[PDB]
Amino acid sequence: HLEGEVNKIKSALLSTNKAVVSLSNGVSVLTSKVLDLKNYIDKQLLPIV
Amino acid sequence: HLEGEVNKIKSALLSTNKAVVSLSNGVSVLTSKVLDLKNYIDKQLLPIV
Amino acid sequence: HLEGEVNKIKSALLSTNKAVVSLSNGVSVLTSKVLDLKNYIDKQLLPIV
Amino acid sequence: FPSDEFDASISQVNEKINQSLAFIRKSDELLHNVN
Amino acid sequence: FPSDEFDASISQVNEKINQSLAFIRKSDELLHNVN
Amino acid sequence: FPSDEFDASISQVNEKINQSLAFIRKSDELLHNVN
Ligand SMILES: Cc1ccc(CCCO)c(NCc2ccc3nc(NCCCN4CCOCC4)n(Cc4nc(C)ccc4O)c3c2)c1
Ligand SMILES: Cc1ccc(CCCO)c(NCc2ccc3nc(NCCCN4CCOCC4)n(Cc4nc(C)ccc4O)c3c2)c1
Ligand SMILES: Cc1ccc(CCCO)c(NCc2ccc3nc(NCCCN4CCOCC4)n(Cc4nc(C)ccc4O)c3c2)c1
Repeated sequence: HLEGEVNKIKSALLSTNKAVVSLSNGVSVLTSKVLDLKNYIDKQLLPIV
Repeated sequence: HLEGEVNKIKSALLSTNKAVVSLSNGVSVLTSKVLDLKNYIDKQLLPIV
Repeated sequence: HLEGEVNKIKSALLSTNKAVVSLSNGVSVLTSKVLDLKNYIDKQLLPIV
Repeated sequence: FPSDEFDASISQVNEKINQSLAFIRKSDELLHNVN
Repeated sequence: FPSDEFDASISQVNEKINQSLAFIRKSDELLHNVN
Repeated sequence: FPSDEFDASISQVNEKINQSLAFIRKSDELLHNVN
């Protein structure tokens, strides 16, 4: 039975790891968009202001 | 003893999972605020500039 | 053998935990930069616009 | 929303957050089945 | 700070990051008790 | 890029994301060695 339990935990941690990858990918996209906003302000807004 | 150990690991992973939920919720709020900034620039700043 | 397996899982979860700390630190820096952008817009852009 | 590619990227971030939460749900469900 | 609801939301993000780190601390402490 | 300290901080976020992914890789590799 116990190896069954150990196996459930391995599977669970594999799923947790996929969660962290997914979140990391979302933060990477968000980071790109924050940099885009900063560049838009400096290179589109400020020159016409 | 070993089932005790297995149990500590289950508890640990449950705590790690709560960490990832908490961080995901923080990233969701941050994402909303980045979208708000973008809309403020386009709909408040640019029209008066 | 099985305690060996349990040990691999402990090590794996310790590594997953370091992943979540690293990502949390990146989100903290990003959050600071979003607040900086908001303050730049309100205190540098809007007063000259 | 979404009005443009910036908004579409924001939507993608939200989809990745939801994927994260889904994978945690699955992990939690596997653990609540452990004794 | 916080001067408004945008700043208050930023504070909330920081609180969620600190909650995350706290839950990792607890997980780490449980594991350093495993042999 | 990086043109200033704001861009350097953005680079730091990217380095922390890559560190996160690296630690997950290591965890995954340890688990694929479990039976
Ligand atoms: C010189 C330079 C440097 C950096 C950038 C940003 C990244 C590339 O777009 C640009 N973008 C030019 C550029 C030129 C025309 C653009 N048009 C859009 N979106 C369509 C219009 C959206 N509508 C929605 C309703 O309210 C008014 C605005 N964007 C998307 C957009 N993107 C950002 C980041 C902020 C605001 C924003 O509307 C543009 C970006 C230019
Ligand atoms: C048409 C349109 C579209 C989108 C938005 C943003 C989201 C809703 O607020 C708005 N906001 C109007 C709108 C109108 C008055 C506002 N007043 C505030 N904050 C109070 C003033 C803060 N002080 C702090 C000290 O330095 C000067 C600014 N905010 C909060 C705020 N929020 C953001 C996102 C950026 C900067 C900012 O000061 C406003 C937003 C309007
Ligand atoms: C009153 C007040 C309140 C808040 C801030 C933002 C945080 C502190 O810098 C400021 N910053 C003043 C301030 C004054 C001069 C600055 N010069 C820079 N960067 C160097 C120029 C970068 N180049 C790159 C190419 O395209 C044109 C812009 N930054 C970095 C920067 N930082 C941000 C956040 C947005 C855009 C931006 O270029 C400045 C910030 C001022």
